[PDB]
Amino acid sequence: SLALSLTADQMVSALLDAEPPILYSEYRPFSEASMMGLLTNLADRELVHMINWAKRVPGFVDLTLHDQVHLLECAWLEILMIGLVWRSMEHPGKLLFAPNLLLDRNEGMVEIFDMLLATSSRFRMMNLQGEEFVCLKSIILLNSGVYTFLKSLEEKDHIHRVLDKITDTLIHLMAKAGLTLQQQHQRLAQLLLILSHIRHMSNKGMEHLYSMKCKNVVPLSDLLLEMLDAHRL
Amino acid sequence: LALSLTADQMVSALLDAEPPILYSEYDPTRPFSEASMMGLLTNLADRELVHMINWAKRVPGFVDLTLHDQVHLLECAWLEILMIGLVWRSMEHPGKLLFAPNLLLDRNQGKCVEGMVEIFDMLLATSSRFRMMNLQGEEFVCLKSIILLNSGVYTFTLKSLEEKDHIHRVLDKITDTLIHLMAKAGLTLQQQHQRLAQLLLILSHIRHMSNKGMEHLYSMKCKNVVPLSDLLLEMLDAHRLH
Amino acid sequence: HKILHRLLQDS
Amino acid sequence: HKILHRLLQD
Ligand SMILES: Cn1c(N)nc2ncc(-c3ccccc3)cc21
Ligand SMILES: Cn1c(N)nc2ncc(-c3ccccc3)cc21
Repeated sequence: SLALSLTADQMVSALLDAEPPILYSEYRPFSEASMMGLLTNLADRELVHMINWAKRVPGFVDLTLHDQVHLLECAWLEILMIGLVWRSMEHPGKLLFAPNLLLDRNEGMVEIFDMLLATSSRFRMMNLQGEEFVCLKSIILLNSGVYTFLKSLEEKDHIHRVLDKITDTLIHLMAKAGLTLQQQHQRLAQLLLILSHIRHMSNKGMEHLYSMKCKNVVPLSDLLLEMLDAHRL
Repeated sequence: LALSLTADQMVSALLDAEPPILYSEYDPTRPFSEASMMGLLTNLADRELVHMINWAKRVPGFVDLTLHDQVHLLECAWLEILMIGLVWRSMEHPGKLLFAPNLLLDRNQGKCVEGMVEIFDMLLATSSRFRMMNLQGEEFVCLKSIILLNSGVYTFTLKSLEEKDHIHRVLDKITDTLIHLMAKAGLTLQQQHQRLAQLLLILSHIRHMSNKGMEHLYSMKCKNVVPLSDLLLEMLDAHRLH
Repeated sequence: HKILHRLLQDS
Repeated sequence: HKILHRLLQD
């Protein structure tokens, strides 16, 4: 209810306010095992944090636990990637996984790497704003897993209502930035369509993470493992 | 050019480029096998692809592109394109997937195809969504054209950035067209951009249904469950899959 | 299934 | 000589 009473600017301020910290990696050359270690170690820690940001995403605590679980089980890797992409923006040709872990494209993760870099090239070429990014990030969380859902019809209904808000909020932002009506709509379209490319990177990484799993090359946390469990089941 | 097309000309072309509904080789003299059913879907898809190719050519802006690019967009979007069609024609068929007028199945029937059901549920879900929003034809062809230009644009020397930019300009027109439509439909400004959001967000789930669709296909392939056309083989290939 | 369940309750 | 490429010229 409270999410449907927030203003455009209160929506924005609440989301910038929930923004997670940029965590650090571990501080010779990289082995295959060593590199992925840092990524999955990083990711694990970032998961713990992401769960706390979700609870501060307006509308999210209004839902039942089955449904937050399901939403987070579906969205988690998308969320991670749009963060990396967003952090990488201003480092053309590099992925800022962390401040100490800034890599270029210099098994199989290269195609994925190329996509994330292109996504960051896009955000750059669009000059994505922070307020815009946090909106997109909330959209991902509430959107990705709602399709795969009168206790239930109401909850969906709810999430879709929260989603229109975030969209109103995105529009506020662009009217405020002084864009014409035509340009608000075009722009809004352009940013929603990137999510399709993000959902695609994530589906791909999930499979790559599944082979890096079967490989036992890289320990994965019990969380990271359960979260990968959900995508098979 | 596509950029001097207006809204209503944009819509007329797309409705005019629409492919036919094709019938399945449906043989009602035997019960389904896993192999048989899969055969039917892969036969149907195979024939839809040929028409699809001809549809793409009539998608404004699309012929402006080099063959290699047209090849890439299509290789990226083909299954999304098939699934969004299937969902659309399934719209008025609650609980069922209308792959063809003579192949109207329910979640109980894809049962005998290992791993298909999950994807079936998703597609019926998308269909119930389109139904509930009351998706219109004019909006459907717009979505479908968006999917074709979009899905593989991120995955595009100097002629590269002009081609990219070209596709972006075209995607912008179709956005302008979607809005045109909703306005004409008597929607408020607020409802326009809310609607535009809801449909574009649906594409995310379609990309997602595609990826899972692809991987399932690869496993029918890798299990020698069904022979695949040299075209199918190649399009599944593009997804360099595993 | 369950680790995530418990993080979403943790306060 | 991919199949799709030729189909796109016919
Ligand atoms: C492609 N990929 C795989 N296979 N396993 C992965 N684990 C983590 C990430 C990740 C973590 C933080 C930011 C961006 C990506 C990516 C992964
Ligand atoms: C669910 N599915 C999978 N796994 N592989 C598939 N291949 C083709 C189709 C298809 C073909 C013609 C019309 C509608 C759907 C569906 C497929």
